[PDB]
Amino acid sequence: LFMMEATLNDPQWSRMFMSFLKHKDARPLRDVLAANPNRFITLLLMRLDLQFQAIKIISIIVKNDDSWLASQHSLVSQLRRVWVSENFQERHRKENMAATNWKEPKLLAYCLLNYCKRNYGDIELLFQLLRAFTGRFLCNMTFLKEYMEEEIPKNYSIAQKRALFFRFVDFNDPNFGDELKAKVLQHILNPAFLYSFEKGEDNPESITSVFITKVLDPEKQADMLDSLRIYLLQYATLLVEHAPHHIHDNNKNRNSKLRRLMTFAWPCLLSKACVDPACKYSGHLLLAHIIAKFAIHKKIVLQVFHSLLKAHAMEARAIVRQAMAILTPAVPARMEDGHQMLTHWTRKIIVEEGHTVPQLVHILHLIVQHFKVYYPVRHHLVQHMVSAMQRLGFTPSVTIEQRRLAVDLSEVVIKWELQRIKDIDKQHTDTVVNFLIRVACQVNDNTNTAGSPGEVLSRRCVNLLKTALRPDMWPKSELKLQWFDKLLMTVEQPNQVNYGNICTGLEVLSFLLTVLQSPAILSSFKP
Amino acid sequence: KKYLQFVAALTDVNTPDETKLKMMQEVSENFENVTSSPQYSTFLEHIIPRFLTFLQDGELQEKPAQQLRKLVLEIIHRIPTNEHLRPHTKNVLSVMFRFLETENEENVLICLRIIIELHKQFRPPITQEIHHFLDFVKQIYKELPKVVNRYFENTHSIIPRGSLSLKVLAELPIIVVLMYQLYKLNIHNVVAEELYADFIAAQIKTLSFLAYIIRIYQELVTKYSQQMVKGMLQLLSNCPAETAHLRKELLIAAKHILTTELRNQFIPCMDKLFDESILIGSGYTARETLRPLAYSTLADLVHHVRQHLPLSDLSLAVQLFAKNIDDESLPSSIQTMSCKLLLNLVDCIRSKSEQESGNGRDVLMRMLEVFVLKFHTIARYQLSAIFKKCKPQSDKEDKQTFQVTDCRSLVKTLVCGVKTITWGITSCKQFIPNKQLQPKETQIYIKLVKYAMQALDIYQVQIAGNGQTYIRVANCQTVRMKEEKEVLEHFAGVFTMMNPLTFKEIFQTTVPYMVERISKNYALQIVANSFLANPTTSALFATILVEYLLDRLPEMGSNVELSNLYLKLFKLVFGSVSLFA
Repeated sequence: LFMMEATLNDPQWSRMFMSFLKHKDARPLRDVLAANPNRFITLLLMRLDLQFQAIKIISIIVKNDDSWLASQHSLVSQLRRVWVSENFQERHRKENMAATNWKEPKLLAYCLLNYCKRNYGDIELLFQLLRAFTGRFLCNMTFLKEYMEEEIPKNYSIAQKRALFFRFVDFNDPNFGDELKAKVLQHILNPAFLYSFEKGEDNPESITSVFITKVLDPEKQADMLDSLRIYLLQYATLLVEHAPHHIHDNNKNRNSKLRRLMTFAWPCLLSKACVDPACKYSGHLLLAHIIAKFAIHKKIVLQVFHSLLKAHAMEARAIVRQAMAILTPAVPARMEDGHQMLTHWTRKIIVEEGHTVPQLVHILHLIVQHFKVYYPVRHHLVQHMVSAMQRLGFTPSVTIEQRRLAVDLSEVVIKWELQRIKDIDKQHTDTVVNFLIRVACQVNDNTNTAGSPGEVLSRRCVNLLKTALRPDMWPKSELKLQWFDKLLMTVEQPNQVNYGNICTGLEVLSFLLTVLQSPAILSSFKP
Repeated sequence: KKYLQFVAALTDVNTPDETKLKMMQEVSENFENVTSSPQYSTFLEHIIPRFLTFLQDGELQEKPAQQLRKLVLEIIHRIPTNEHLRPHTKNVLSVMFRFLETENEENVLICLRIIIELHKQFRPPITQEIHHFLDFVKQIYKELPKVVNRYFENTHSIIPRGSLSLKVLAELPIIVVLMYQLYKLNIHNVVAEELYADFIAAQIKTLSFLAYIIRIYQELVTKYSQQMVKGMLQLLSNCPAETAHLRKELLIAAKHILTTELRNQFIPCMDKLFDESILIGSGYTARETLRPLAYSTLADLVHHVRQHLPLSDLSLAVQLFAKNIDDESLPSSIQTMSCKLLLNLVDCIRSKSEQESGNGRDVLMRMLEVFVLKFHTIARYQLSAIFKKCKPQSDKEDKQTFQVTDCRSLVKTLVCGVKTITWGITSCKQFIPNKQLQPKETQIYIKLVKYAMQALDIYQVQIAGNGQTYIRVANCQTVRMKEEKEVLEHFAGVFTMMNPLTFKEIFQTTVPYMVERISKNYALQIVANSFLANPTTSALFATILVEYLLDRLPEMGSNVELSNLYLKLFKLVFGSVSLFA
């Protein structure tokens, strides 16, 4: 009575039938439909609403059964057909302001996933990505994304990881028949690597196949790679990192200088081409990862280091930071005979920065600050960074970068002195201490009188000052009499009497403790 | 020694290749080593004639001219003082004018760099030569059309440098009339369109030109050139997607232009405002990390100009925004801003429903749908994310705290938006006051309350004095810092305003889940208190609650928790009876 097209097209009776079939006691009503899957084939083709009605009923049946999956091959032969159909995509994308049948994609993807999770259909599982990251996304993302992220890398490839990867690689032929670019071919790299990493902590032929099948600029056609390149580079990085180690990598990577990964990454990141920062810096990271474990070539590590240092201009922070974290401990360990050489190259690239390129200098300062442990043996290079911090702290650092970077760079030399004494340029260290004194009582004014951040960093700078005097570097610290006078004498002018003077008072108390240790300062308290 | 060492090395052409590089190394050492006052000015007075004689000769080249320009760039990097800056100004502005807008080397780039580093001293009497430079700027800007029109299908970095140099040189000095001439140049700006990389370089030249035209965000100027800015906006959509930094700077320059009232009113009538968050303001296929800035700019624009958009424009704007409201990759801040935009636009849609036969009910219901969907998604995932890291019986945690705060604000914004939307659909489409809702929106509201009674549970997490999150107790009878009280009060207000006999069905269906969540979250008890305090809705809710509790009475003897819950519910019922006897 409900399946009559005349009544099934009516919203009232269709909603009534849906509510009835959704009820708990609808077991016999669902059985008569499961016994006739061919009925939906006549509806899954102006009478286009029958498609949505059939997709809705199928979703209810699947949700209430959870086992009527292996008996619906002829149905999914049409259900997946409309899923991958360009007509469906266009019809549902072009006009979606107030169009009915809005939840069709969610239920369609849900039933497709329910079917594909019982039988491992590769083509269907990979075509499911049409709405996993790309396409149209209105509640359709998470239900499948969480599945592919947690359930898939749990029990999917427990027995046939290599065969599954080979199937996903052979997918290129059926894929190219309907999808030729990253929109699907790039997303397929995620479902595989979640497991490759979950079990990366077994498949030798796949490592040999991936390199030769995806030759540099696959198919000798670079024009088609826009985002697939970045994900292939990430694949190669995490591959040389965890799953295949030297044992499996060196077998085929012996031809690195040939079309293998080395040439797949080096020419693009070296030349000025590939203006897209993402792909360039991901190739840099791939080279860094390769160098970290193997491929001790003819000093190309220094070339990569230089290309990375000079390239991190505006927004390369994350990728270049990761590449340095992966490579910074690799170059010195594998350049024992060239420690002085690499340090002098660093000095050179530092002194060739006469333009001072503020953002480049900040990035380099942050780089050398992250790795405090790798420049204790180069105290000769502290003068440049100290002179740079001196000028950094003088600029109007309304922004967050300059003065915070300066104070943490001062903490860097504090820790350097700590590890040096308990295993230095005296005048520059005295100037550094005087700067920490000045900047500590200057940042207090950068922020408003009250009700705003900026005081916790001033307190941590005061703590840095307190700690820097415990080493034997305190005797030669200079009293900033004029700065203290000017800042605290502001109280004579009732304007701008903010708590900045209170931090100045705490610093005067710290220096009072110092003179308590060495009464010589009594003669310096005249101002 | 530096003096007699650099002087004895004087060599013009006898050793062109490496002697100049050795002298460059020597002067770099000189610059890295401190110099005293007696060894400060004479060095520059000797360098200036040397720079002159070295630039006199040797005007894709890789000849000693390159190392000569490098020595010049180093002499520039010196920046010792200003007293000896006068003849260097003449030399720089003489070498600047020649061989521009051609396949020339970077000599002009460092030239503009030294020009920028030169005008910082505020030299009055050199305004004539920089005025000639501005005349050359007038020339090149008017020549740009012919340049792009002579190179067809059958370097390019000079214009951005010149533009930023003119910007920084017009910002510092006294305000003069020369900026009006530069404005007249903005009227003559180029708007038409490896060699393709050079054409993209010309596009970014135009982008830097526009970045200089940002002056539209300054003292008012006669703007009779809407066609030129429209062509430039078209070129922006024609700009490349691979360059992320330049696209970001372009979006910043655009949002800055849109930050004034006299420019917003001209945007909506341009191409029907169809060039919104469709893939024009962001990378086409390269990168979409700067998406937050573009979305914020578009939201501010549509908010300032919402009062002049027809049905189709607002409909497709909502269609484009609801797509990003659900994007999990975006920070929750953008989601809160989009919810604010939607709840502020709901009132405008309602007010405009009087025109064009309305058609607002459909869009308002369709966006209430996405609002309830966001409610459900956050109550399903955000609550789990926080509960999977709670420390019972008490850095990435610092950011997780900010995320928890963003979610706590998101739930409030969602409640407010849902209230404003409920006010909307019940006041448009003839219209009849307090029309009985249809079954569709009735079930939608049932699911809305069912899912929002869970989202409100985000207020049970607290921040400690050490940084670790803490889960609140089941019942403490406190004020909850007043943060959530108003939130659930507005949540109740959402339903207090709807039709009575629809409230009846909704709460007859959802009263068991209500008491269940109240037993699991005592903070929701005030929702029932607000329902019982509001007139025209207290009787129905009280009747439903008593009819539900009279059958669950024997359950009070099993455990003490639900017994106390039912006791408090009966106390509230008696209070309501006393208030609405």
